[PDB]
Amino acid sequence: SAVKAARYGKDNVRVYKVHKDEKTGVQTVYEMTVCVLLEGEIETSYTKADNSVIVATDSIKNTIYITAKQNPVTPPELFGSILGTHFIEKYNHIHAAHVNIVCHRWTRMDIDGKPHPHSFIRDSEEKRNVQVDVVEGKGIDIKSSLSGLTVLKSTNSQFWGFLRDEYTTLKETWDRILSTDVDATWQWKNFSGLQEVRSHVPKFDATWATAREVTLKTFAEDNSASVQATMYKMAEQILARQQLIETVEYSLPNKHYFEIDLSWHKGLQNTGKNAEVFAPQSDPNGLIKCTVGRS
Amino acid sequence: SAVKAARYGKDNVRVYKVHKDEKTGVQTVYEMTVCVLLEGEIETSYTKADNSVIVATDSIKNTIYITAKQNPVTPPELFGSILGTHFIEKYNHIHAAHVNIVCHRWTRMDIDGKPHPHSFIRDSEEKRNVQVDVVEGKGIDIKSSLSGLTVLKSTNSQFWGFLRDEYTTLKETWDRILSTDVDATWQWKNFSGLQEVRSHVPKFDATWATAREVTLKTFAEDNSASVQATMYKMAEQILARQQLIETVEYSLPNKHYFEIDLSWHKGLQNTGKNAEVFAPQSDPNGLIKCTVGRS
Amino acid sequence: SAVKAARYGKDNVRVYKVHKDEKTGVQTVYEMTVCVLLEGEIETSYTKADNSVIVATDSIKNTIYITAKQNPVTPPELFGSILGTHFIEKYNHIHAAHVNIVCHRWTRMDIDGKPHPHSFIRDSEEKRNVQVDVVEGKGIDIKSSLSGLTVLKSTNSQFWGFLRDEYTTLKETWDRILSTDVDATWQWKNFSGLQEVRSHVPKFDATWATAREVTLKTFAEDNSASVQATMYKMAEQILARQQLIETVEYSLPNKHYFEIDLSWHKGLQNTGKNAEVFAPQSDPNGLIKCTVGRS
Amino acid sequence: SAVKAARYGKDNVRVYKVHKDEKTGVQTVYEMTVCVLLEGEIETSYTKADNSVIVATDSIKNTIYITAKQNPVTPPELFGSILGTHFIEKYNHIHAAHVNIVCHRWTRMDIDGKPHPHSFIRDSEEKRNVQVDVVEGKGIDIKSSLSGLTVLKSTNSQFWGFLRDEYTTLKETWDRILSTDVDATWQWKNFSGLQEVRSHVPKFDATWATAREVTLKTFAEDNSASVQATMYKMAEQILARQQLIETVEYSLPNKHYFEIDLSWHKGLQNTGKNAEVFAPQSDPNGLIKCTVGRS
Ligand SMILES: O=C1N=C2NC(=O)NC(=O)[C@]2(OO)N1
Ligand SMILES: O=C1N=C2NC(=O)NC(=O)[C@]2(OO)N1
Ligand SMILES: O=C1N=C2NC(=O)NC(=O)[C@]2(OO)N1
Ligand SMILES: O=C1N=C2NC(=O)NC(=O)[C@]2(OO)N1
Repeated sequence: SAVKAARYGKDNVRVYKVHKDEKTGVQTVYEMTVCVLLEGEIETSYTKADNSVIVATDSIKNTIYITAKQNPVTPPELFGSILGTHFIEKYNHIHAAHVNIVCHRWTRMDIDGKPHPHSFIRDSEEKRNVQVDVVEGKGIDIKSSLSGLTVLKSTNSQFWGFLRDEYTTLKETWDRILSTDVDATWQWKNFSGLQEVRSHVPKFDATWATAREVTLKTFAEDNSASVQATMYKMAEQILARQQLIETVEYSLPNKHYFEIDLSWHKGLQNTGKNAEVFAPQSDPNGLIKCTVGRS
Repeated sequence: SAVKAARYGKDNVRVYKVHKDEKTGVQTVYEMTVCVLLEGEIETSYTKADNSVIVATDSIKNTIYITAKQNPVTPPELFGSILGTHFIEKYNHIHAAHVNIVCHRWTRMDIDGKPHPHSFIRDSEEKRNVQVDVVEGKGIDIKSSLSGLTVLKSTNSQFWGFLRDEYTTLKETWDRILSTDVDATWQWKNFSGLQEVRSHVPKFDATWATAREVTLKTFAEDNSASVQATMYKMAEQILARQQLIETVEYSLPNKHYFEIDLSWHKGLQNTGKNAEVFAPQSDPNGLIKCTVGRS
Repeated sequence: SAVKAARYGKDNVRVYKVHKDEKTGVQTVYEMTVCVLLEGEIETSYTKADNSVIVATDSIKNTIYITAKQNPVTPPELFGSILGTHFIEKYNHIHAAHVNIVCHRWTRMDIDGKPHPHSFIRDSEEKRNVQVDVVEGKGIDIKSSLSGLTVLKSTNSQFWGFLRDEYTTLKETWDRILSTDVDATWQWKNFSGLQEVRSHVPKFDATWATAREVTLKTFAEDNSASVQATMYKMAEQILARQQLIETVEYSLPNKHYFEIDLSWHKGLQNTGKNAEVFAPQSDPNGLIKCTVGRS
Repeated sequence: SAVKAARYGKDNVRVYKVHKDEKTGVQTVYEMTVCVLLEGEIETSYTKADNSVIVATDSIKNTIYITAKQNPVTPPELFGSILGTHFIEKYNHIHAAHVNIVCHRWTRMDIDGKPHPHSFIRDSEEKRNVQVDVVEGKGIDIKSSLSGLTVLKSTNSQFWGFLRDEYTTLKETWDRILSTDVDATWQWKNFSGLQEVRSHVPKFDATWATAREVTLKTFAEDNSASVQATMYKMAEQILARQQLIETVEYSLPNKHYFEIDLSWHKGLQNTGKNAEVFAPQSDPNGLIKCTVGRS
């Protein structure tokens, strides 16, 4: 037998960083959860009890904190690139570093209509994420995403004209609820190294903001034919607004809200045009995916 | 043996309701999770297999949906009072109804700076809750709360002057992070019935808004001596602003963020005035509680 | 305003302890999560920023570990009593200690049919818990429980003869699935102090074992008229087998499994006597409670 | 722009099935959660609002239940193969079906030492899973796994000889706790279709049982040099015992249990040979992966 694939490292590393402007008093906070997994000439740790090739996961943890102390942690695409580059540069025998970062929201509070210098609210469980793969001789591959953006529209969603056969019970509808948890990922052009990543730094926040804005506006404004048709519109708009993106991926649950027929009770009308009270369904759920690129 | 206490009903009933203004096109959505547990002359269902005394939990579920169809679901204090009153009025042998409602956030989206007529975002996992106990001959007892309001301040929190003995390792501090998940409950004067609840309806939203505003402003502005001292200030302010409240309760975790000494690595300074990178601790956590009333 | 109630302490303290028999080589492990909340003459910490009255939560954490080092951690009723007694004895101004312990399963592995001396499996997420309230001048009040014991029976459950009115849609049944997550609590006679608790130590494990055995056998063997009727039988049997218990409480969800009518598809018969495939319902759920004592 | 990848279907479909032996009275239950995602000539649903190509997710759900009614649900490798084959055979334009099944434990109860005919316990949250990819013209690719198997050993784990540099603080150890949640996956030889899968049916349960037995015995008996070295031994043994497997993958967290130095308190000795009380760490955690194949 032989090792066909191996990677190892530290997961679930919680990290907070504060920036303090001593002149103005304004403080800014960042909070993340980090995973770093390494690949390289490590097979003998598995096959021969050779720990000499292992950079201890505890040391990887230390390195995450040290790197956060010595560098900006934002945008996460940059921080992940710095962190990944460190491992392949420091350790000859390590040839890839896979860095995942989940960024947690700490939005500055407004108190009596003024932004507070050092108080923050977790205004959503929505995350901003990166997956940064630094592979020796193959540059830096970055996938950026937003996830856990939970939305609902109460009308201007439709679903009709789908295939109907002996397995089909679903009624066509011209007016339904649509609710989802948005997971949207944009995949960057390969970067040659850390200089090229740095050269594009403003594009990371700008493209996240575009992706979020497009997602929300398209969801709100599209009189949706299906989840498929709506998500495609989102993806094509994001591609049109950032040429350094190669693909956009969406993964969207269809979180169903069922009508409740109450006509058995005193003739109460709660379906069709009279539908007001619905049963949110926890499971099952539709799950709709696509990856859009340029033609 | 004998039944000393018993209650039963339906838990985890998810409910959505939409309001549609046909004139303006503006739709408004409400989403809840409801629990109704009943008490009364039901002991023989337990002791004698006498199901005749059981209003089926499935029927309780139906009743929740019917009541939501026929009544406003907001404020939740009112909806819970209507729902609880129904069971003690409809069923002679039922003498108490215990209604818990968790209200989920669906905040109207702003698209290109304008409120959208039918699209919403789950802008926080913060909840607004009620616990409405309708007890025959004893009126309606309402506890209102907000929960899951997660906040952090990066300075202007202190903790010194605490007891020090042979069990103490904690260093005094004059500048630390404070983060919590706020659970705040206000307990209303007993109401005699549904007419009295209705007579105070505007006070429910107003008092929730006050509790939230006071919580946030006090957290942000108090140069905190301890969680204890800060939460007391919140409670006393809320009591001062609504005379129909009898008590205010807070339950606050102290979600610790630990300094990370990095001086073992190249003399890096990351403690005290130089502390920038911290380790958020998932557990354990301080837990600080108090109930404040009038003197 | 004034403090009507207050308690504070450390929650979510994870604790592991190992016992090593050096003669035999057999090791035994214990793992818990502990919460200790204190009450006493602490109001000035809330009202006057008086931290002198606060035993720091960090110190409470230290004390949990020290107490575990110096004492048995089993049975949890004893450990909680020792821990709670410590705080009211050590600190004049502390007058109650509220100790909650959740015990996690680490069941010894059998390898090739022989018990292994130092390897364990989490064989269930079922917990054994205690709530120990040590109140100065009022002894030690102990509630013991098992929770998260998830069971299902595929027949020999019935539900008919329940109240039927204009809110009722549920069909009577003489053969259904019954599934629940058992939460069972037995409340001990008040103990005067730690000597009396110690004097009954073997009864704690024995009564937990009885409660579990009775729960499982009654669930399996009772041709159940309702959740109410079955749980009452469990409680009365446990009371009959331990005179130092005063009450037994059950809280049982009815985790519904719905039939699926498939007759619209090629006349497939999947209801009544032909029911084989069911839809487990995540929510809502019945919730059935009772507390049984002696007559 | 163009669709580079797309798949869609129904996730989180809970399914129960009962088998009743009318002769013996013995009933046997199965419970799963199923996901089916389809690929094919579906791009126009995304690009042109063409729903004619969509087999509704609701219909996919119906099909899961119908297929469970008409076929065995065990072993899950077979059920998933039947289910996936159905979609590519029934719908000309569907060219792949991706079926994920999570099997939940319902272990028959023993009551008074005898197996009960119709009562079951969730004896572990450990799962048995399959991932069955049925791809038209490319047969059936099956990955089988066990997950959520949580174990701990209290000694006979070591970690020394790892790389030490300026990022390293971890002390070498010759005696530590090792705890993990086992996720083990075995990848089958490609099967040409459903006849070939059926021809190997007994091997599915047998290989799951082997994987579990090997995992537990190796964990318990290996005086472990590292997680890496132990997991490799597991994988090579499983490969040796089933020639129709091509690879075995493990993904193992190192769930750390930290010593607690208590020497600051009355000289208490709780480290090294005197270590009895430990602090389980919820995060971060090592994460160790490898895929082993034949040479
Ligand atoms: O039943 C279905 N209803 C749906 N709605 C939709 O927008 N697209 C689908 O493909 C569908 O996904 O959930 N299938
Ligand atoms: O160690 C402690 N640190 C704390 N901080 C605080 O504000 N009050 C406490 O009582 C304390 O709660 O967490 N105990
Ligand atoms: O609809 C109901 N079905 C039930 N079954 C039961 O055993 N008792 C109830 O009171 C019931 O609880 O779930 N209500
Ligand atoms: O600090 C470390 N300690 C570990 N133990 C181990 O068995 N292997 C590692 O590579 C290690 O993973 O957790 N890194």
